[PDB]
Amino acid sequence: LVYTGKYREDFEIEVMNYSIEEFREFKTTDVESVLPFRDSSTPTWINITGIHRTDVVQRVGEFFGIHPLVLEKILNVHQRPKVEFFENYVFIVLKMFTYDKNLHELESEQVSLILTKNCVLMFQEKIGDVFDPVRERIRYNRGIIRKKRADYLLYSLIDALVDDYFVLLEKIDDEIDVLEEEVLERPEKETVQRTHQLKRNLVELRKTIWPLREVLSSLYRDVPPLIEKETVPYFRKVYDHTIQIADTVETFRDIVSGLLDVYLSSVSNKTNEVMKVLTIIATIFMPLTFIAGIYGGYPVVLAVMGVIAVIMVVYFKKKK
Amino acid sequence: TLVYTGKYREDFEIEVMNYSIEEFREFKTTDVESVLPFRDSSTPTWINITGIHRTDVVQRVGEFFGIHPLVLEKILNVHQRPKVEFFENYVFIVLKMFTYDKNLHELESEQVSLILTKNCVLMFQEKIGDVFDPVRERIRYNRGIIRKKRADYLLYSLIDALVDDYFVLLEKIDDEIDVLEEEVLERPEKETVQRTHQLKRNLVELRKTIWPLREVLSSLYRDVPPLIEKETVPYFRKVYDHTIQIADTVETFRDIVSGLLDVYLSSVSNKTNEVMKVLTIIATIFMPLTFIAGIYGYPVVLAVMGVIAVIMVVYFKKKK
Amino acid sequence: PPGTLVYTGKYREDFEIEVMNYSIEEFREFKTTDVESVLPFRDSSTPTWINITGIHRTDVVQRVGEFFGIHPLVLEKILNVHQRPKVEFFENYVFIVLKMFTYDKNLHELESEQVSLILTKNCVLMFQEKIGDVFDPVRERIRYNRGIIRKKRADYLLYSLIDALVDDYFVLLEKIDDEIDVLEEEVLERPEKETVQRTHQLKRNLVELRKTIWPLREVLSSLYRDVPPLIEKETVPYFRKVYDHTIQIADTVETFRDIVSGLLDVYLSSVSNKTNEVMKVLTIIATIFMPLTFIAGIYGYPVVLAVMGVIAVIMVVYFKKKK
Amino acid sequence: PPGTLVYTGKYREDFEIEVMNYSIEEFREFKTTDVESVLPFRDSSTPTWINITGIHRTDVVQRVGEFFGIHPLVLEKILNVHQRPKVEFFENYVFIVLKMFTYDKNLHELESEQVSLILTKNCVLMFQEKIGDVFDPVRERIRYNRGIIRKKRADYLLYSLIDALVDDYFVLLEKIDDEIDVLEEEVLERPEKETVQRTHQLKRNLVELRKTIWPLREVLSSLYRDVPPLIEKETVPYFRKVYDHTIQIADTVETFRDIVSGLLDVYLSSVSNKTNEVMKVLTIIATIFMPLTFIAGIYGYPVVLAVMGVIAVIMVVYFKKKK
Amino acid sequence: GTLVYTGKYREDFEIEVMNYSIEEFREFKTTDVESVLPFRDSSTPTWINITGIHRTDVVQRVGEFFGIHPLVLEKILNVHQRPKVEFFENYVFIVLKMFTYDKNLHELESEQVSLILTKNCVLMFQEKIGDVFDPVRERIRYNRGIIRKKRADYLLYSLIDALVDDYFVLLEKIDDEIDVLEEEVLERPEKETVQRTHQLKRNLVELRKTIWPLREVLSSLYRDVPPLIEKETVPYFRKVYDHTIQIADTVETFRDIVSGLLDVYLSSVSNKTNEVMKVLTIIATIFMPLTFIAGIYGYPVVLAVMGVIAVIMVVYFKKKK
Ligand SMILES: [Mg+2]
Ligand SMILES: [Mg+2]
Ligand SMILES: [Mg+2]
Ligand SMILES: [Mg+2]
Repeated sequence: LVYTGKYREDFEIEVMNYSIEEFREFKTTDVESVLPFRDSSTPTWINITGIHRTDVVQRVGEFFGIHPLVLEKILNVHQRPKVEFFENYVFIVLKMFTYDKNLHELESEQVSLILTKNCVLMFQEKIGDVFDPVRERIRYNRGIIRKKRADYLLYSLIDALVDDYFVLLEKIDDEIDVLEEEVLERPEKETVQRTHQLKRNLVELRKTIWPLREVLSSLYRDVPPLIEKETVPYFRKVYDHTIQIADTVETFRDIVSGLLDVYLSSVSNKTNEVMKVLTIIATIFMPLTFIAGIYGGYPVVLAVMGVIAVIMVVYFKKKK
Repeated sequence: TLVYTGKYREDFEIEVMNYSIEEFREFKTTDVESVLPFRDSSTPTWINITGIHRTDVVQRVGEFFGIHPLVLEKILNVHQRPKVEFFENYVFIVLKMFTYDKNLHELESEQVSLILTKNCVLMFQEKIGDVFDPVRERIRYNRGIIRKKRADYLLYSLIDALVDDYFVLLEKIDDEIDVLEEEVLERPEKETVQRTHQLKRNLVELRKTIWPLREVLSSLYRDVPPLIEKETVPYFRKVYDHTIQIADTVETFRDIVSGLLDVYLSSVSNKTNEVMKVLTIIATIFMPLTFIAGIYGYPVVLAVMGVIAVIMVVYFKKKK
Repeated sequence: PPGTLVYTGKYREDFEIEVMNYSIEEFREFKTTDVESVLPFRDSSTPTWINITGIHRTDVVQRVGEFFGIHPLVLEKILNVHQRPKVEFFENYVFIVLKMFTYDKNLHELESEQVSLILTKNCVLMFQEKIGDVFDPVRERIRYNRGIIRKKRADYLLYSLIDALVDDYFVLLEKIDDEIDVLEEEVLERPEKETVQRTHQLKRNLVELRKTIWPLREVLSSLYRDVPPLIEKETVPYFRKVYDHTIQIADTVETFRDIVSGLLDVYLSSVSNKTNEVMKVLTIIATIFMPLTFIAGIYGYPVVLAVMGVIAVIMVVYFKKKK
Repeated sequence: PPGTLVYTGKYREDFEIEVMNYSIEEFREFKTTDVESVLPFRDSSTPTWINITGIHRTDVVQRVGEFFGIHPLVLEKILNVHQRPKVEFFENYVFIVLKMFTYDKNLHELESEQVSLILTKNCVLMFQEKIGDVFDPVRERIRYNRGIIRKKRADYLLYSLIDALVDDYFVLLEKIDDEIDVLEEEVLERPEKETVQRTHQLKRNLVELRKTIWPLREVLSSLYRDVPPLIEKETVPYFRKVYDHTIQIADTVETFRDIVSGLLDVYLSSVSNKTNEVMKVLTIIATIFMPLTFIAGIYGYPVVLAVMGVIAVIMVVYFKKKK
Repeated sequence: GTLVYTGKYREDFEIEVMNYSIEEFREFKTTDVESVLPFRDSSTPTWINITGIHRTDVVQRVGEFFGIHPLVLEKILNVHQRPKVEFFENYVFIVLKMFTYDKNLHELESEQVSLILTKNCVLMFQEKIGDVFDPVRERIRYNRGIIRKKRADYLLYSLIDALVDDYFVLLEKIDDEIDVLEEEVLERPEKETVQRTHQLKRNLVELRKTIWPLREVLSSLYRDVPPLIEKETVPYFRKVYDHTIQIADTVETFRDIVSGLLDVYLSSVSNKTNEVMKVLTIIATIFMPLTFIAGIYGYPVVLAVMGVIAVIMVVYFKKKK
């Protein structure tokens, strides 16, 4: 077991056992204190932050009886989102994105989940995630999350993550609006660089979102220990979302793909205006400077010089 | 919790049309409770709720017609692919309804949900304004066969009305394309590029919706639960075929439009090339001439100056 | 009302009906404008080709419809002319919709007419918008008892007509191939204002064609790979002949689409490098006669004229490195 | 009538027939122009390769057709030369259509000829448009009892011929790969009118080529994965060899299509660049010798020549920032 | 039937056997084909690595002796060919490519490697000395991993994994070029940059050409399995199958990104050329009327007029430039 990622900063474990009447929650750095929740009779959400600790992963792995190859996949962070179904657990891999604005580049963290009897095991690389609103609802017995079991937990978390993609997409939609100005209105050096960067990002994004969709398709259209004619519709809700997201990313890809073509046309057009001026200037003040300079007959030349400046300017009434 | 994600909050109205073979009533209210009883009408009723920002009214009709909460969420979320969902006791359909503002070249959508149910079609709009007047006419003036037939045929009639509207929309877009495909090779200018891009943008949003629309009606054509069988289905096929036609026509536009900047860029490159030729004839005569006129810090020079102005112009007989 | 029959097209000129009943021994032909005179052929025991030109006459369509027992929705489809080619199979008739094209050369634009067919027992009902079609060679063969058309029945008729129509697409494609050859010159050997307009017009046209030709192929695929009252052991191979044609046609339209898609890029390249030649002359001219006019102007003698001549020659034999 | 046999091609040139009957122990070879002299080989007990050059002779085709009992529609397909490569399987014969290409180098244009084959008991009927083909190496191997071609029967003959044809495509592809290397030089070195013309012609050719090669692959897929009178776990692997080849060929043609699709974009960028260098010179020249010629012309001494020299140097060390 | 080497590599010839088992290992290099042939019937895994297939004779000999269909021999000696897997009664036949990216002369060369899995042997045929399998040699040499405990199919796996792992390192090299170039294309606008861009696309084509079939190969070995000991070695083959998918994805990602570059470059350049035009046109548009009125004259009121309509220009190139 080797951690291929780059996050070694953090380590923490954060359990949230809850039931309809009363809820528990704590943090530890002692793996052994969580393990017993494997056999809790009520939902528990064991959130392991810091998988660089390959040892902790191996321990939880063994104790929850999780195939080694699945453990390898958890610690490998260069990897398509995916679902794997086993007899006694579902294994899910997702990415969690961050758009750094201002420096126009997009960073990802991998999150694995395992659904299992009465637990959701979750493995992060690093402190920071998108699941706080789920924490709130459990904390403040809101929605119905407390009434329902562990599969609905899994749903709630995935929904939280997918909902985050919408926020991410809004940030990207904004860049596109900005750039769609620049490209035809703020014509500029950073604009091309930025246009390309944006396409690059939309590729990496599309790279992840199509698999995400595939994941939730499987959870919607298969379903083993996630209670059937029961929570599936909620999983469909999210499946539908990913579809919407996928569509939206394609929409952006198209739009963005055009921009340079716009820019190129905007620039060819400006260059053409520039040529007209240079050519009017040159096409009046070169014969004029020429006849002024054969002398090397006064208001008769100034009259001739003024008159064939006027037969030009009212000939650049036909064009310009 | 039910939250309206849209942007339309000024209107609210409800408009019922109960009808049967013999008699025909209709009214408007803003009191939800006055329509609810039509749930159990033995004859077709078309309950049209305009103004879903009123999440309360939706929740009420939802509960009373026994409609899963998740379907209510979907009704109030307006950023969403057209789609069909089949349930034991109702069909749930989501469609978009478009508007092309010509001359300022931008395209707005409104979401319309439908629910088919025993003897009712529940319909939810965002705002006053729709495309269903011709259906109102036929019920009003007992025209066609709409009165003789039941509620599924109502559903058909409404969807058909909506789809038929897309054809009108497409005609409007076809017009812009004719206009632009002039401008792009006629007038060399900044707004023509802006417009071209705007058009592509629009055709994307349009295509975004039209493929799912097609998927919707495919489902209604090829599935059918309480849509009375070897009965109404062919009418739903009519519309399913329409969407296919529409889908085709949108692709046709996408292609054609995708070329335009390339046309424009070519149109502009060769205007700019004409401009260069003038500047270069002017320069290539009046620069050696102004040069020899200037080595002087008489009619043999004016003769030499006139003769190699003529060896140029009859050398720009080979080119220009 | 979407049950009332309404003609969405734009052709209201003509109306005519033209029957060709034929059999192995004898052949019976006429024109009428009285629908009722054709209806009895519904039950003819020999092939009959009833050709109704002028569907703006929604009434005649409705009559023939009722009498041959044809679902109203199929009637609606007949009168709607903005529509993919398609085949619909019913218990007692096949319904087919095709387009029929015309390329106006020299004004580089191409127009379509919709023709519907219905195969049925011993009849082919056919509905056109307007006088003018592509079926004359079928008329000849029936007229002059040629080929085998007379020996065979009504499905073979249907085949014969569709084959006639598809064969017309090849002619159309030759016309278009010609435009392409012309443009492919202009675009790199007459670089000019009408050439871009024309290039675009051609792409447009190839789109509309491609729009229709893929469906056409879908149609004949269905007739080839399904077959109800198309006699089995019999006519199918002939339908496959045409199915294969449509494939060839489809392929040919793609080939044109590709080729044509490049042309502006060629033109744009052709133009970029003309504009580059123009710059070189302007820049040689400027780059000799500006220092020279400058030195000539410092002054407000044959050592200067010698210096002016010599660094005109170090330029021209430096535009031996480039130009 | 589309039962009448008509030759749609453009080769009326030639007519010849060339039989090669062979067996383990001896071989025959002769030419005739009398169809009737070959027909008996239908019932030869040893492989015979009957090669009919000149299908404009629709009569000869009809005769061999009837005598070998070959469905008329198959005969129509033989005489139609505008057509996807394809296989058709019948009870007593396999029918195959292929194209045969020629790259004229140096005038950079590509001609095709259609070859049909029919495998049948102990015969391979072959139909060409015109004298000239790619099958000589098969002739040699039969002639000089080489390989195993003499030991094996008629399906292996079919294989040998198709393999000869496919192997020709590789040679053709090498010729095209060469053009690509040449052009990908010109395109970024030789700023010129013929390079664009050539680039386009190359794309055109790769389209026509791709047009044919995907179907070719489909053909040999069918022969590999179906197999009626092709003796079974016997000849099939040889047909797989060729099937695999066509896959390689298909890939290679896509590879070329891509690469070539970029070239104008390269050229356009190469040219935009050159034109930009030209502008820089014209603009440094103009941006020095225009203020200088201007102040030299105010007049209408070494303090001016010093000022004229110094702001020629604040320019040139300002075109240190750009240039 | 006749065996002809279509390739370009005639430099080398060598044979290199590695017989190994759980306890003992043997290893030698030979120029005499006949010294390896007996290992056909070794009871323990043997990795017979024949470098230099231009020696069509040696191939024919090993072919006959291991009983290998002639058409498979033809395929071995033909080096212009998709990766592929062929299954036979008593051997699996695999063809792969093996790449090298020469940096700084931005060109990458391929070599074909065919493999044959067979009872207790992996026959391997290279064109030329040089390969990517050294780490497999180490693990056998220094009884590392599990490779000694396991049989010949796991050997096959180990070699293919070594090759596929090499594609990742190749991709990293290519990812670097992309970063460099996406620099040049919008910073250092220039003649070599276009050449390089094109060469990169070319390379990504050739790579994509190979990587999709590679994926297909390992899909086949993952999904059906004859003498690959089944619920045994298969997951390891799945590991590699998954890799090829990851690689395929990464090549697509590069193809997209790179496909834009000339368009970037072309836009970068059009712009620069437009800036150049602006200076030429400001220069020309002040110093041509000025030089003109200075030249009507074949004093400080003129120099004042000449200075003032130089300033109404420059503060008119304050709307624009
Ligand atoms: Mg003077
Ligand atoms: Mg309607
Ligand atoms: Mg382009
Ligand atoms: Mg990187």
